[PDB]
Amino acid sequence: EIWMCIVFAYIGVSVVLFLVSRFSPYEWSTNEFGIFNSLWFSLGAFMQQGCDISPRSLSGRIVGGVWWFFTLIIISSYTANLAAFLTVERMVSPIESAEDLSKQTEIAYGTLDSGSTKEFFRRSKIAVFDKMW
Amino acid sequence: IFNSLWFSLGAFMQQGCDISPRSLSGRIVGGVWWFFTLIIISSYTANLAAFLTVERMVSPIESAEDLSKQTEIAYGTLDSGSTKEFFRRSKIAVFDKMWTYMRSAEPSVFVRTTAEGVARVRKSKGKYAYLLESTMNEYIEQRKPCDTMKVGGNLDSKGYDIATPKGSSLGTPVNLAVLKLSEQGVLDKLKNKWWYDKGECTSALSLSNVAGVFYILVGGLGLAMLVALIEFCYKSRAEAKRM
Amino acid sequence: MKVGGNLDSKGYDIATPKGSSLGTPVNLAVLKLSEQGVLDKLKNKWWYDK
Amino acid sequence: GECTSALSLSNVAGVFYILVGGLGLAMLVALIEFCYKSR
Amino acid sequence: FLTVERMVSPIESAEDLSKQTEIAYGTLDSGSTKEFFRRSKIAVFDKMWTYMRSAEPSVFVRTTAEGVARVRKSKGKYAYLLESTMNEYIEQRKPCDT
Amino acid sequence: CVDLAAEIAKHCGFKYKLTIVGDGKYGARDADTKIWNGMVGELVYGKADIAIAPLTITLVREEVIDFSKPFMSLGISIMIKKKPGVFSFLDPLAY
Amino acid sequence: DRGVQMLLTTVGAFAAFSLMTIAVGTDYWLYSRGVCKTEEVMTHSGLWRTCCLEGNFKGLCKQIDHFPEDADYEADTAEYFLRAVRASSIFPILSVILLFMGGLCIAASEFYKTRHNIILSAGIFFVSAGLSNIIGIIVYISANAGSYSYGWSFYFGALSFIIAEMVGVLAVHMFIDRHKQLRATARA
Repeated sequence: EIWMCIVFAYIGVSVVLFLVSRFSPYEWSTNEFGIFNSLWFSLGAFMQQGCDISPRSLSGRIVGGVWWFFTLIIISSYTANLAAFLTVERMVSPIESAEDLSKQTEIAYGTLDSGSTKEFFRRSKIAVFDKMW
Repeated sequence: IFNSLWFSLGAFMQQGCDISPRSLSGRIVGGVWWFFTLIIISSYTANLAAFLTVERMVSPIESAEDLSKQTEIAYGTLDSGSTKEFFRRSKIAVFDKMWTYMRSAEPSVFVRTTAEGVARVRKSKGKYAYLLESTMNEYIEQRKPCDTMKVGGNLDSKGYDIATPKGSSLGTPVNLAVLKLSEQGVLDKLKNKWWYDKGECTSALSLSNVAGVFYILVGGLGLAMLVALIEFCYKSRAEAKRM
Repeated sequence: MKVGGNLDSKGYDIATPKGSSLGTPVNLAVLKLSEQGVLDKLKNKWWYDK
Repeated sequence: GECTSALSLSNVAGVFYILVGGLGLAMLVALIEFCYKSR
Repeated sequence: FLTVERMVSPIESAEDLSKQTEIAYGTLDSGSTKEFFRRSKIAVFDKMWTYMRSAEPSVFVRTTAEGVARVRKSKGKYAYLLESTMNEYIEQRKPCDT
Repeated sequence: CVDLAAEIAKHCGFKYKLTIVGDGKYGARDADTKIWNGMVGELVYGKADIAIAPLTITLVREEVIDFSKPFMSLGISIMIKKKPGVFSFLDPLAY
Repeated sequence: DRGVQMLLTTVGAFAAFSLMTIAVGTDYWLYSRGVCKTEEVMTHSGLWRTCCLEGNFKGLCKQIDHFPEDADYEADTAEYFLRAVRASSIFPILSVILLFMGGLCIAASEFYKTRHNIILSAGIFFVSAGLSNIIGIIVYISANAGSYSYGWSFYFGALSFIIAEMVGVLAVHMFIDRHKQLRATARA
């Protein structure tokens, strides 16, 4: 969800920057912030790779500032979470109960060919046990 | 003034700049601001990393041994009963140390009644734990307001049985009836009915963690659009009225 | 690894022939051993300590 | 026997002091240059 | 790397030695130390004794010199329990590897 | 307990009358006069013929009354009491 | 080409409006295990109700409760405000409204060739619509904070946002082209 929202926010920021930079006829152009140039500027700002051009109007600079703050927060969060992942190893258990086994189908499970466990499973009145059998 | 504000904002975010100071004093200001920005951003990233790392390594109490080791969360049984005797005569190291903590503890973690114990656990916001029968714990956990949870396995083993006067004709038939009920699963069905059927009760960063930055970004986009619209409208009105 | 709780309840008991004098002594001995927690001690010794 | 927090301003006060000192030094240098040029 | 390095704590007590299993530990094959470990009730003592009995390969050592050599050639995977005075004497002997 | 008693009666083919213990106690020997109380005491003095209740199987009760095989196992267990803010990205640095 | 571009804008506006209306209307926003018509069953939940899928009560739809006042817990006012905003579904509805206004402005621009300020307005609405969509998406995901997979209605809404942004860009291009042509004509 974070990645998809990042993509959508990048698209929206590029479109808004292009709109606020070019729509006014009085700007015409004095600036170089076309749609392709807006996309390039937003991509460069997200990767913290500088920019060939920077907005000069108040609205374009507001867009650039909010995009820069978003980029800073997101990149810092990515680095911090990667560090947390690499520092502490967490081992998950795919199966932790019988109903968990019943709901899934990837992991096989079985009992003795003839014994107390199999006969207990064959004749049961519980939904989970019935599904397992 | 506007260009200086833009330069400072770009320097703090460590992004591209269309201008740079050329005089010695302007370059001194730029250098000190750059050092401040570097230190602040590195500190923020490191503190977020420490936050997430400490959050990741948090281990909730899951066993009796974990409860025995840590002493932050208090725990105690009833003031009497079979739990007292079990803890007193338990020679296992974990249970013995649990009992030693229990008797030598201030304030007294002991409780008068089971209802008082569960109420104290509820009002202790996780600071006080209870040690009680697994069946009673399972019954309590399945009641409103859905705040108590049984954690870990049983410390000992006990059972409930059907009682008969010694030397009676109802003993063995009742024993075989109980065994048969156990075999066909009627006892399990009754437990499910009276405990669960009639009850009343990750690692990756989520979008909820960084929703505020998205809200701020969208608000800034809207504000920029409004400012551009206001400037365009004012220029249009000025042009129309001029000629 | 063992995951989850027990699916049902079963027990291991000491078997004694019907109509013999050892049965009730044995039942009382089993209950006494369980009460003192010694059965837990043998289980821990022969399961986890070893 | 009976017996992470957010970074505070005290942690980074030194960088703030250095920033303000640099601002003051830059102001002093600019004023000195202006006075020299006026003279 | 730096955080994992900073949280590594060396063994500084018998309890820390007992809690872990990475560095093995044992006493003399037949001596007063073995009898003391067998005859104890203090929790750490019987935990270490249970480690002794279940250890394989055997952690017991026939003589003090062999135990010191076993500690020395294990590069830190073995620990020796012995008399404090004799151990302090050996630590102050060449080539300072204990 | 009511359903279990109904099942036991159906298995044994008998009719039963339910009665609550007078003192509301499970039952324990009193060392001062060696007098049994509770449901076990009720059985000892013959007031009732069978107890179907959460009666723990203990040696002190087994030596004086008979116990069937356990119908429900239990043990000592631990009971414990069990969302980020919108602007939680400012948390690493104080306000 | 002016005609080709206008055709593209009309088609894109219609597609975005239809996709957003379908996303708001239908129920295939998310797949999750939950209760039905109030056991746990794999149902599909949308913006107003959740309906069972291959369940005992399959086909039954129950309105999703956005106020978990069963335990009467309030916490902070931020959670209450977020729950109210999600329950009202104000932002997807506002995105639909803005897309409709943009389409209406697009249609009305063909009547008055002289006044270009309409066409720009249309683009703004489209852009605004997209912003609203984004906010709604965030809110929706935030609503899921307090296994799960996203249904085709969610992807329809995302596609609607993308198409609305594209239509806004092309409408701004129309405004720029019209003003540049007017300047070129009036210069002589």
